[PDB]
Amino acid sequence: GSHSMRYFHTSVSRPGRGEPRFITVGYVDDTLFVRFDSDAASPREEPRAPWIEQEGPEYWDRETQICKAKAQTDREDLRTLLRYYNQSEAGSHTLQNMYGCDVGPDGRLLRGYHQHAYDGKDYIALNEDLSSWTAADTAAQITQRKWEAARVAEQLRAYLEGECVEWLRRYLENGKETLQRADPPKTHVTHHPISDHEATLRCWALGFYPAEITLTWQRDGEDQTQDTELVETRPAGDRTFQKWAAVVVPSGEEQRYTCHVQHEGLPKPLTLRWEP
Amino acid sequence: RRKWRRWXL
Amino acid sequence: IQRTPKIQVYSRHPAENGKSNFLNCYVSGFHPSDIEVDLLKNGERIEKVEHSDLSFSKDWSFYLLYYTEFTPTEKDEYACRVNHVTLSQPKIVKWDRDM
Repeated sequence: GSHSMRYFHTSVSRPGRGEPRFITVGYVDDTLFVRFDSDAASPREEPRAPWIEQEGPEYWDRETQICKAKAQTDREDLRTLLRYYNQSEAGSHTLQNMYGCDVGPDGRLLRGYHQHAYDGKDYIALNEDLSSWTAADTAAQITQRKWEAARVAEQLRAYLEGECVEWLRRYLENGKETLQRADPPKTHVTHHPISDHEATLRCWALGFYPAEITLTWQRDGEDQTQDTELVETRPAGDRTFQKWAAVVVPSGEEQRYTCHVQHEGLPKPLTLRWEP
Repeated sequence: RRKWRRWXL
Repeated sequence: IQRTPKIQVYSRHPAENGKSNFLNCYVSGFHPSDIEVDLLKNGERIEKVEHSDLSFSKDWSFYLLYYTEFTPTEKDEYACRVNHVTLSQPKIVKWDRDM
């Protein structure tokens, strides 16, 4: 089906305590597979998924060299940003970047990405054409001119249209047994009295993959999203996710409420109700 | 695998 | 910009008293990334706690999963304590096996 590969990076300056902290992780779909943390004597990128451990030493060597180079460039970039914004070296700042690609079922590129954020806000991002830039403010406009003059877009586009897609296809085949398998959610409805006149109906979805899913509560077939409490999809810690939706109903109306679950791992949408 | 970034903002 | 963290404390599997499980504390939607998270057992800090590597969402806000192996009972009380620059005091969310 449709898949993606994403590399996330975060550098945080640490005034008076040492060099900035640099942490980067790579994901294929919702599966984390590589990590690098600068907080070590001799840090190296490490595997986080079984299907990537088979890569040879040259792979880890190159990845580690790239990670170390990115940490250094980030340190220089943080210094540049302090000048662009006339900020003091005594304050902590954060620089984030994410880049990756999406491939359709045919294995061909669907969309590429490359975007930066400074202090949690959009800084500069590569447009969908993978050839032009969108700057968020005057400071990012300085970077844009520099990147336009240095033909940065064409270099990123070459990587995003080539290696990004080619290596994503490689990982998808090696991890086929898990990355190309959708784990349907295990579902059930729980009942929790709030008083003698009201009760909470909670619809659960557990151990599912990927993370995308839709949970809705209906009363007599009418969507109750306005009165539905929906928690953010959360990780179980075993690579699968969990989510639940709840509604408060007047005691005695419970059997009129049905929970609707939609997940790519389910052949058809599921309808569930409280079964005491 | 990752892309190379040697210099850069 | 600074954003306060959302906090969810839950078990990896439905709680069954006397059976080993994993106690999770998911913190998300926060900025800056400096955060202090602790898992508590009857008000005391648990020491065998691991955590995922810092990552972030589409809106650049960060998220982290803190977890530890535990064996729930009917008497023991569990909680997650989070301190962030956006909180004037640590925030304690008690573990509810029904959430």
